[PDB]
Amino acid sequence: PGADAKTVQDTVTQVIEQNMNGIDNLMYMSSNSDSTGTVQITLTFESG
Amino acid sequence: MPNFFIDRPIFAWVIAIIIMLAGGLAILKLPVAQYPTIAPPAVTISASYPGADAKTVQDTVTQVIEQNMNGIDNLMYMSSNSDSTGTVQITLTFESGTDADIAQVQVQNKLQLAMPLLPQEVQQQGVSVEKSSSSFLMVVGVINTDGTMTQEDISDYVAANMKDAISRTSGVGDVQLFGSQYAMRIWMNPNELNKFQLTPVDVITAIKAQNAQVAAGQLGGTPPVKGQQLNASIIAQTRLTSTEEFGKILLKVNQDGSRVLLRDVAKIELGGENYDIIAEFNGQPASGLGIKLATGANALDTAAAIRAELAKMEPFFPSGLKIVYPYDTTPFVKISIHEVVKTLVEAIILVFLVMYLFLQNFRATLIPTIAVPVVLLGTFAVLAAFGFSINTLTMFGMVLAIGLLVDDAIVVVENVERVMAEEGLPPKEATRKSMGQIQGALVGIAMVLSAVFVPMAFFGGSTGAIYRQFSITIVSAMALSVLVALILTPALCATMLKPIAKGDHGEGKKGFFGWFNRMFEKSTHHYTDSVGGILRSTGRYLVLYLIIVVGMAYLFVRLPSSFLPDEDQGVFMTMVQLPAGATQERTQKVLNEVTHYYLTKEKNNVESVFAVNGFGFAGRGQNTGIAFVSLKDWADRPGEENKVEAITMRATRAFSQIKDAMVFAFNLPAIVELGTATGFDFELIDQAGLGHEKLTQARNQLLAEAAKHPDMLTSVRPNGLEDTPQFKIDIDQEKAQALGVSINDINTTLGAAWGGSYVNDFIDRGRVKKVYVMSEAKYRMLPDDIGDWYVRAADGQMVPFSAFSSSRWEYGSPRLERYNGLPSMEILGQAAPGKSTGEAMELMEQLASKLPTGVGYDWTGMSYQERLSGNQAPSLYAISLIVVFLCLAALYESWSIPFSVMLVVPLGVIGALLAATFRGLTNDVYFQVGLLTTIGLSAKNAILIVEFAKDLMDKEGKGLIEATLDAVRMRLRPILMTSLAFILGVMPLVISTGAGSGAQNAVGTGVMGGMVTATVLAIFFVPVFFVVVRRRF
Amino acid sequence: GSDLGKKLLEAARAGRDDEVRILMANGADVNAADVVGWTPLHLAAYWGHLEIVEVLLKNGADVNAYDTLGSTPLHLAAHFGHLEIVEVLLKNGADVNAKDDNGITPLHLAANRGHLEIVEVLLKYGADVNAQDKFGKTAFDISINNGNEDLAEILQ
Ligand SMILES: COc1cccc2c1C(=O)c1c(O)c3c(c(O)c1C2=O)C[C@@](O)(C(=O)CO)C[C@@H]3O[C@H]1C[C@H](N)[C@H](O)[C@H](C)O1
Ligand SMILES: CCCCCCCCCCCCO[C@@H]1O[C@H](CO)[C@@H](O[C@H]2O[C@H](CO)[C@@H](O)[C@H](O)[C@H]2O)[C@H](O)[C@H]1O
Ligand SMILES: CCCCCCCCCCCCO[C@@H]1O[C@H](CO)[C@@H](O[C@H]2O[C@H](CO)[C@@H](O)[C@H](O)[C@H]2O)[C@H](O)[C@H]1O
Ligand SMILES: CCCCCCCCCCCCO[C@H]1O[C@H](CO)[C@@H](O[C@H]2O[C@H](CO)[C@@H](O)[C@H](O)[C@H]2O)[C@H](O)[C@H]1O
Ligand SMILES: CCCCCCCCCCCC
Ligand SMILES: CCCCCCCCCC
Ligand SMILES: CCCCCC
Repeated sequence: PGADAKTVQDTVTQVIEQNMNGIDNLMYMSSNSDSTGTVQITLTFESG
Repeated sequence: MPNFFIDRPIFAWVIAIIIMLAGGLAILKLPVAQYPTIAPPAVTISASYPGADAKTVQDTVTQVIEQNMNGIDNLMYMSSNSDSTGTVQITLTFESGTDADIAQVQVQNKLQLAMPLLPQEVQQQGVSVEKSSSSFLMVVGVINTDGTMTQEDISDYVAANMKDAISRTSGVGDVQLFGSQYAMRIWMNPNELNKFQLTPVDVITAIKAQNAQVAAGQLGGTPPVKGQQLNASIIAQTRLTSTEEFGKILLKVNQDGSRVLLRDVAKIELGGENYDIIAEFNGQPASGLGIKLATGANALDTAAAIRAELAKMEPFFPSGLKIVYPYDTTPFVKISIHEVVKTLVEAIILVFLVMYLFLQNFRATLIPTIAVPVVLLGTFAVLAAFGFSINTLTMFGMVLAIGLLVDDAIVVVENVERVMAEEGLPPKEATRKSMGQIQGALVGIAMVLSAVFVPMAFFGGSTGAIYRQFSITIVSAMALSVLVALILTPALCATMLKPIAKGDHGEGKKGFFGWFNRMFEKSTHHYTDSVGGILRSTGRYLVLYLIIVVGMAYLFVRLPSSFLPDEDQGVFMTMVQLPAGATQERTQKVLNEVTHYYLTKEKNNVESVFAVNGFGFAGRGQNTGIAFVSLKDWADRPGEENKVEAITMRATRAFSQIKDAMVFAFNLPAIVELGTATGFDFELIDQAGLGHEKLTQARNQLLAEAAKHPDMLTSVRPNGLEDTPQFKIDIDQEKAQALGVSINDINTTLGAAWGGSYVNDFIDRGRVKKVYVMSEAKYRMLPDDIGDWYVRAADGQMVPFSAFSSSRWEYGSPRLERYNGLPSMEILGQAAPGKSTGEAMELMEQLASKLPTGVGYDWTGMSYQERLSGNQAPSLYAISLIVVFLCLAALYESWSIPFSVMLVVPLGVIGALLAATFRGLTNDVYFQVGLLTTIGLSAKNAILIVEFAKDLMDKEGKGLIEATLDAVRMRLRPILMTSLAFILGVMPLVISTGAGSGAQNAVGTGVMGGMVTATVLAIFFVPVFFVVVRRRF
Repeated sequence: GSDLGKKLLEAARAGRDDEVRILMANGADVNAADVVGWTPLHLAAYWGHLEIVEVLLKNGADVNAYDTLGSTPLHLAAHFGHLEIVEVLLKNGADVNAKDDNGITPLHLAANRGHLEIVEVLLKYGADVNAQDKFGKTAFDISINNGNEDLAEILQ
C-alpha cells in the first residue's frame, strides 16, 4: 500500500522472482508491478 | 511364436526397429545424474535469532515450532539443534514414498500458524522451510586475486550480478550463496553515545524513522471534484540508498544548535550480514555458489550451461575477480558413462571374436551383434517409461546384465549351428527344430530369473531404493532378452545362416581353424570321458560339494559388508577442531597451516584448498573449520601414491603433530545418507523432565559402559558439543527501578551492542538489503567492556551497566539437541570387527536399560531402518527360492528334478567369495547384485543341460547316464563360449585403476570369480546333481 | 597452560579420579587456569567431584584461587549445593567471607539457592551474616525476598 511501481518491484517483485527458480514444468513467468503498490506474478506450466 | 516369426522375418525386423527407435528416443531424453534419489524425503526448518544463545533459541523458538508439528502426514521422526550461534534447525523425515512437495507444504503450513508465537526478532528474520539435500551438482568459487575485494565485497558482487542468472540457467534446481549480499553496517561507539547522552535505543529509533517508505496518496484521486484536470500519485519518504545518507541520519540537536549525526557515534559501511565464516581459496578471499540439479534434468547439459552462463559474465567482472571450480561431479560422471559404453561395446566385440573362433563364419557372428543392441536400446525405453535416470547404479545394472544378454544370443545361434552339423538340416528347418528344443526352457528361464531379481526390488528404506535400481534394470533387460530370443534371433538364424553338411565339424579345415576344431572335438571327448568316470563315483563328489558349501558359509561370514566403495572423486575434506572456546583467529592459524601443507608438500597433486573457518558439521562456532581440498586431474596423478586414500593418510599422519587441534583428512562417501555399515546412530532421551545436566550424566554413564565392551562396540561417542563457560549477567530490577532505568532500554542496549540487531531494510543500487546495528568490535570483547555501556534514565542521567548489574562465570550448552520433541543426545558408534550392527545395537540397548530413571533411547537414521527395513532379507529370498522351485517344477513337470538345478547356486558363489576375499574387497551391493547375475547365469546353464537330458530320456527312450552324457556333450560349447566372452569382457573392470575404479572393481572381481568357478564346477557337478536326484526319486 | 595442565583441567571437570591420580604423580600443574581463571579446583568444586577436590588440596592446590570475576571454589561449591566439598574447602583454609567482584559471598549464594545445611556450615566457620553485596543486600534480605521462611529464621 502506498508504494510506487519501482519501489514495489525492487522490494517485492524481484524478491519473489529470484525464488521462483527450479520449479517443475515451468514454461514461462510474467509479472507486473504497478503504482497502486500491486504486484502480480504469473507462472505458466507445461500442458498436462 | 518363434515358429511364427521364423516365417515372418519382416514382422520380426519391424518389432526390432520399433524397439530401437523407442530406445534411441529414450537415450536422447533420459535424465543423467551421478545417483538417483535414495534417502527418504526430509524437510528442514531453519531460523536465526541474532545474538541468542542455545537455550534462548531452544526455549523461545525450537520448542514452540516443535509443539506445532502436528497433523502432518507420514512423519517418521523429527530432530532438532538449537545453538549459540543463534540458529535452530529442525529436520522432519518422512516415510519413503511420501510426496516431498506435500510433506514440505504441510510443514510450512503448520509453521505459518506458529509464527505469531515466535519472538518479534525471529518473525522479522523469517523461518525457512526447505527440502533437504546433501548433493551439489557443483560448487563455483568466486575469488579476488588482486587484493581489492574482501569476501563480503565478493559475495555482494555474486548476489547482485551472478546468482540470479545461474538460478535461471537450464537444469538448475537451486543455488546457494556462500556469504550474503551487503548489509548496511552501523558500528556503535559507546564513548560517543555517552558523550551525547544517547543509547543504541535512540540509534535504532532514528534509523526506523529516517530510513522508511511512507504512503501518501494521489492528487485528483477518486472520488474527485468534477472538472479535475489532473490525477497524479504523490511520492513521499522513500528508503535510504547509501552509507552517506545513513551517516547523516539526525540523532540529536544540542542547545548551542550543534547537530549529532549517526556518523558522530558510529562507523558506517557496507559489510556482511554476519561474520561467523571466513572463506579462503588458496589463501585468497572467496565466496561462491552451491548448485543443485533440478529434478529430471541432465547433469552434463546443466554443467555446460552453467559454464556458458559464467563465461558470458566474465567481460563485466571487476579487476581481480576470477571463477574457480573446486567441486564438479560432471567430469567424474562423464567417465562413468564412457567407461560403461566402452564395456558394452568391447563385450559385443568379444562375443564377435568368440562366435567367430568357435563358429567360423561371419553370418553367425552378425546375429548377436544385432540382437544385443536391440535388447539394450529396448532396456533404455523401459527404464525411461519407469521414470528412471541414467545414473551410476542403472549403468552398472546393465553391465551386470551383460552375461545374461550375451548368453541368450549365443545360446540360440550355437544351438542352430549344432543341429545343422548333426543332421544336415537346412537353416530354416534347423532353426525350427532348434527353437523347439530350447523355447520352453527360455520361458522357464525368464520366470526363474524374475523370481531371483524382482524380490530385491522389495527391500525397504534407502538400501531398498538402491537395490530397486539394479532389480528393475536387470529384470527389464533380461525380459527383453528373452523376447528378442523368441522373436528376432530365430528369424535372423533362419534367413542369415548358411547350410552345414551333416557330420561337418570343420576338422578337415586347413590352418589354424582345422586345428582348433580337431583340438576342440577331442577335448569334448576327454570332457565326456571325465564326466563318465565322475558318474561312477558320485559319492565323493557329494562330499566335495558339502566341502564347497561349507567353505562358502565360512568365507561369507568373514567377508565384511559395506554399502558402496569410496572413489577418488578428485576432492576430499579435512576437519579442523580446536578446543572449546577457541577463537576464530586461533582456528585460522591452523587452517593456514593445513593449507600450507597441501600447497607445499602435496603441490604435485593439489589444485586448491578451500578453507572455511567457522563451519562445522556437528557444530558451528569460532573453534571449528573445514579445509576442502580439490585435486589435479586424475591423469596427472599417476600411481596409488597420488590417489585420495594415500594423500589422505599422509595428510592425517602429518597433522597428528599439530598441538591443540584435532585435524584430519578423509575421502568422501559415495552417498552421505547411508553412513557406514557397522555404523549405528543412537538417541538418548530425557523422558521425564530431567534437564540438561542429568541427561549429560546419563550420557557419560552410558559412554563409560560402552567403552568397557571394545569387543563389540568401537568409537562410541557423542555427535554433539560439550558444555562451555558462559558469562551470566543479572540485572538488578530494584536498582534499575530506583535509578529510573527501563528494562527494555537495558536489554536492547546490551543485545544491540553485543549481539547486534536487525533494524530494517534499505535499497542498495536497486536491491533491498538489511541494516544492522552492533558495537564496534573493541567495545564488546571483554567483561570490562560491559561497564563502558551507558543507559539513559528517565531523568536524563546516563547510567553505566555496572551500576545495575552483577556477573559470574558458569557452564552452559552451546548446542542443545531434541529428538521427537524431547531433549536428547545423539550417540554414534560402530560394531567391532566381526560383529554385526544388530549385535552392537542389542548391547547398546542392554547398556541403556541400566541408566538412571527417566532416561530412554531410540534409534534414528540408518539404525532406524535397520530396526525395520532390514528384517526382510530372509523372507524375500525364501519367496524367491520357492517361486524358482515352482517355475522349475512346471518347466519339468516334476517336484524333484528342480533340485538338480538349484544345487548349482553355491558353485558360482564360492568363486565370487574367493576373489573378493583375496582382493581384499567387501560384501557390498555391487558384489551382491553380481552374485545374483552369476547365480542367474549358472542356473540358466543347468536348466538347459537338465532340459536336454530329460528330453532325451522322455523322447528317445535313453538311459539316465546316456542322456546325461549326451546333454552335457551338447551344452559344453555354448557354455564355454559365453564364459570366455563374459569373463574377458569383465576383466577390464577388475584391473581398472583411477576414476570409478572402486565401483568397477566391486562389480568385476566378484563376477569374474563367480563365473570361473560356476563354469568349471557346473560342467562337472550338474550332471552329478541330475543323476543323483533322479536316482533318489 | 601446559600439556598436563590442560589434561588436569579436563580430568577434574569430568570427575575422572584415576586420571587425576596419575596426573598428580606426574606433576600436572594444580594451578593451571583456563581463560576465565578457573583452576582444576574450581572445576571440581563446580561439578561436585569430592574425591578430586580432596586430592587437589593434598597436592598444594590454592584453596582460595579466584577467577577473572573474583569468584572462588567455595563460592561455586556453596552455590551449587555441594555440602561436603564446602566442608572440605573450609577445613583447608577456604576464606569463608571471600567477596567476588560483585561483593557477593558464599553465604549470599547458598542463601539465594536455599541451601540450608551449607548456610549453617558457613556460619559455623565464621561467615559474616551482615556482609553486603554491591547492592547493599545481605543473606537475610535475600531470604525474605525469596520468601524462604526457614532460612530467614536461621539468619534471625
Ligand atoms: C559461506 O561460507 C561457505 C563457504 C564454503 C562452503 C560453505 C559455506 C557456508 O556458509 C555453508 C552453509 O552456511 C550451510 C551449508 C553449507 O554446505 C555451506 C558450505 O558448504 C549446508 C547446510 O545445510 C548446513 O550446514 C546445515 O547443517 C546449510 C548451511 O547454511 C544455511 C544457509 C542456507 N541458505 C539455508 O537457508 C540454511 C539456513 O542453512
Ligand atoms: C573349460 C574348463 C576346463 C578345465 C578343467 C580342468 C580339469 C580339472 C578337473 C577334472 C575332473 C575329472 O576327474 C575325473 O574323476 C573320475 C573319478 O572321480 C575319474 O574316473 C576314474 O577314477 C574314478 C575313481 O578314482 C573311477 O571310479 C573311474 O571309474 C575312473 O575311470 C576320471 O578319470 C577323471 O577324469
Ligand atoms: C514370478 C515373479 C516374481 C515374484 C516375486 C514376489 C515378490 C513380492 C514381495 C513380497 C514381500 C514384501 O516384504 C514383506 O516384508 C515383511 C517384513 O518386513 C513381511 O512380513 C513377514 O515377514 C517377516 C520376515 O522378515 C516375518 O517377520 C513375518 O513373516 C512377517 O513379519 C511380509 O510378509 C513381506 O511380504
Ligand atoms: C561439497 C562436498 C560435500 C560432501 C559432504 C560430506 C559429508 C560428510 C561430513 C561429516 C562427517 C564428519 O566425519 C566423518 O566424515 C567421513 C564421512 O563422510 C568419515 O569417513 C568415513 O567414510 C569415508 C568415505 O566413504 C571413508 O573413507 C572412511 O573410511 C570413513 O571413516 C569420517 O571417518 C568421519 O570422521
Ligand atoms: C511341450 C511342452 C512345452 C513346455 C512349455 C514349458 C513352459 C514352462 C513355463 C514355466 C512357467 C512357470
Ligand atoms: C535402423 C534400421 C535397421 C533396419 C534393418 C532392416 C534390414 C531388413 C533386411 C530384410
Ligand atoms: C546425453 C547422452 C548420454 C548418452 C549416455 C548413454
